[PDB]
Formats: sequence, C-alpha cells, structure tokens
Amino acid sequence: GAMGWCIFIYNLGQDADEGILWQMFGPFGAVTNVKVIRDFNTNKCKGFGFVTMTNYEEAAMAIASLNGYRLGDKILQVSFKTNK
Amino acid sequence: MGWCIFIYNLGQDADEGILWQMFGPFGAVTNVKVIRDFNTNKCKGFGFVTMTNYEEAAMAIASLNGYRLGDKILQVSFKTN
RNA sequence: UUUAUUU
Repeated sequence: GAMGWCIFIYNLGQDADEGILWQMFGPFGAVTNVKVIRDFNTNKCKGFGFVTMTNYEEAAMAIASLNGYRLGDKILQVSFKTNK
Repeated sequence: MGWCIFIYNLGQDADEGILWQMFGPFGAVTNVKVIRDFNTNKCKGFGFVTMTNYEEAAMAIASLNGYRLGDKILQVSFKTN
C-alpha cells in the first residue's frame, strides 16, 4: 500500500552508512527510504538499519538474496520489520 | 555504571534469576543478563552481572569462580574488552 | 568464551 513495506537489517558494521543500504536493496526494485541506526555517544552504526520498499514481491526477493549475505566479515539477517 | 563480571559455562536453561541469587548476597547488583541464541532463545553459555562496588565484585568473583551449577563448573571473572 | 536485534 501507501506505506510500502519496511525491512529490518541486522549485522551491519560500525562504519556502515545509508549508501550501503541503497546499493544492496536498490537492485531489487523501488526503494523509497533507508536509515542506519547510530549510537548516541559514538555516532557509529549500532549494527542495524531499515529500508522501505514499495512492492511486496520485490521486498521478498531482496530478503531472499540478502538474508545470510556476508558483508565484510558478518552474516546479515534481513526480514520484514516486526513491532517494536 | 559499575563493574562488569563475566560468567561462563552456564547451561541451556539458565536465566537471570539464577544469576541474581548467586551474586545478590555479595553486594549491590544493578544489572544481570543471560546471553541467548537469537533464534533458539537458549542460553549460549554465558552471562553478565554488574556490581556497583569494586571490592564486592572482587569478593563475588573469588568466591564464585569454580562454583558448580548443575553438571557444570562455572568460570567467573572481571569482563575483558 | 566476553552483551549493540526492530526508528
């Protein structure tokens, strides 16, 4: 719908930035927003972020390819965002 | 803040209650956490306690290291970087 | 075997 679908990415590095998210997700389809969550005191990435994709089937393709992807030396976890 | 204490060789079913019961008697404790596998939610075998007072943390460590928890011998120490 | 897990 209008909100799109929100994807949660875990196991980003301390120097990860929005550019790394756009680059990873952009290829699978329309991406409308990205955000890296950063540590209040250090300004480093706390290790996770969010990407909003418009179309469910493109979001599902992204998650299938990127969940388990090795970025630097860490195995990413990616899935649709849950509440909290 | 306080002094962070590392506890290794916790079993799968270990929880915060067991850590509170062990370390509580030695002095002020402000946090306990058991580390769990994100998927299975089973304790991965270690946890942490934060105690406020350096000398009380020392006493807990010297007293509890080698403590037998179920079938397992615990390793307790000041947390390393 | 030394805690970033959902803005």
